[PDB]
This record gives sequence, C-alpha cells and structure tokens, in this order.
Amino acid sequence: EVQLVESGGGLVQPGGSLRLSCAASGGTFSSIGMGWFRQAPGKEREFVAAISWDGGATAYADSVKGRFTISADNSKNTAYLQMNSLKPEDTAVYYCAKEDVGKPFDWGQGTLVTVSSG
Amino acid sequence: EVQLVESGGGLVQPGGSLRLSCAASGGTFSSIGMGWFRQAPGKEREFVAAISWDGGATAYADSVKGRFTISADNSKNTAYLQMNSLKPEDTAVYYCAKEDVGKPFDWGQGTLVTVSSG
Amino acid sequence: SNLKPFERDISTEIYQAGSTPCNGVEGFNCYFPLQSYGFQPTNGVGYQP
Repeated sequence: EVQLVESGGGLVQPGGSLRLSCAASGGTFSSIGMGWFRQAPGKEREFVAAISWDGGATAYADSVKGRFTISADNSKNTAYLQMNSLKPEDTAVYYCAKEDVGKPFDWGQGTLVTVSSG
Repeated sequence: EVQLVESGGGLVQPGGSLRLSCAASGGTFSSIGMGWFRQAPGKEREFVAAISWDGGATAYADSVKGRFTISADNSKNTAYLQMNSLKPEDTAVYYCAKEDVGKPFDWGQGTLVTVSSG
Repeated sequence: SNLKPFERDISTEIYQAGSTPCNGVEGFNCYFPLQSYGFQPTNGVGYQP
C-alpha cells in the first residue's frame, strides 16, 4: 500500500517560492523511479520530473526548466523541491509517487497548491 | 526567578466543580517533572496529580482517580486542572511545580480553594 | 540507551529512579513507564504499528 505524506501547500502570491516535503517512510530502499506528478483541474495527469536514488540524475519536463529543481536525501529518505516563477495555471495538486521493486507509482494524497493573488 | 501564575481558586459549594489554570513563564520550555501538590491546614504537603510534558499522558493519585482531569498544551504553555464532585476534605491550597532538567524544584504561590456550603 | 539488541529488560516501576525517591506511585519528578499503546487509526498516518 505504501505511505506517502505531503505538506506545506496552500495559497501563494504569483511568482513565489515553496518548499514542500515528501517524507517516504521506508520504501524497500531500492528506489529507481522517484518522481513527482501533478493533476491540473480538468487536465489529465502528466509527468513532471524524476530523481534517481543511485545517482544525482534529475530529469525535468520542458515546462519546468530552470524554475524547478528537485533533490532527495539518502540519509533522511525524503524528497524536497523548490519552485520559482509561479504563474496562475500552476494552480493544481501535486503528488510524489514511490516507484520501486514491484512497488508501482506508490501513490499518496498530495497537497493542494494555490497560485493566485486573492 | 521562574514565576508561576495561578488562577481559578475560590469558594465552591460541596460537590461542585471549578477550573484551575496554572501557567509557566517559559521555564526553558522543557521539563519532565511537574505535578500538583496541596497543603491542607495542619497537614504536610502531599501529592495530588501530575501531567507529563513529553506527551498527552495523565497521572493521578489513588484518591483522585477519574474525578480530577488534567490537560496541558504546548502553544499556550499552561495546564488546566478540572475538578468534579469536590469533598469538604479537599479544601486546601494547591501548588503547581516545574522541575527543570538537572535542577532543583520550582514552586509558585498557589491559590486557596475552599469547599464549604457557606 | 534504547536497550541493547539481546537485552531482555522487562523491568517496571521507574528506570533507575534517579535523584528522586519512589514517593508512593510516582512523586514529583517521576513517572511510570510501560504505557499502553492506545493508537488510533487516524492519529498519525505513519504513527501506528
């Protein structure tokens, strides 16, 4: 089943910067496919980025270049990410799946992130 | 100096109920030895109840089981003691302590609690 | 120190007591270890056996 926790999301003024945390308790310690995913309203789930567990490989989608850098901690078994240049359509929910030996995209609950001036 | 503020003590009818509240002025924000003690007229100060700061655990003496409830919180830095069905023998001045780590006891001033029909 | 591997410590009362005597149940600077779990299905998604 796997347990994934996401926190720190909420309303942010446009062009802000968020530091969300994805504390993965355990995870078979054989990760090969750590990556985050987003689900915009009325929009199908799409790939965002991925971070290798055995290396510093961090692939990013075309739409998150520069403004998106993800990192992990082999000692902490966590997944951090930093954002820049928040623009209104970035208002969506994100997730941090755990893909491992047998473990599929260990899906969690995510957190709502709001990019608006209200 | 470690100042302890007490409130809620006063005259109460037999079988009544009050709401004591003793707050602490910080006190290093770390202590594992607090408790509630009363000194009856002509009697040595005995133990009544206590509460642990590391959790929401509760502990009461044999004579105050169930009828007395203690609850503390970290945001407000205080502990609320609620009494139920007070007896005439319960008339005594209570005291809230705060035992710092590796340090002697700290005592406040206390408030008089009278349980009588007058 | 969170016990050694092959410890088998099933003690009770209070861990070494300390500078504070027993004083009946616990006294002032004492508590009773070996507390029941009482974990709830909602209180902690990762905090449950």
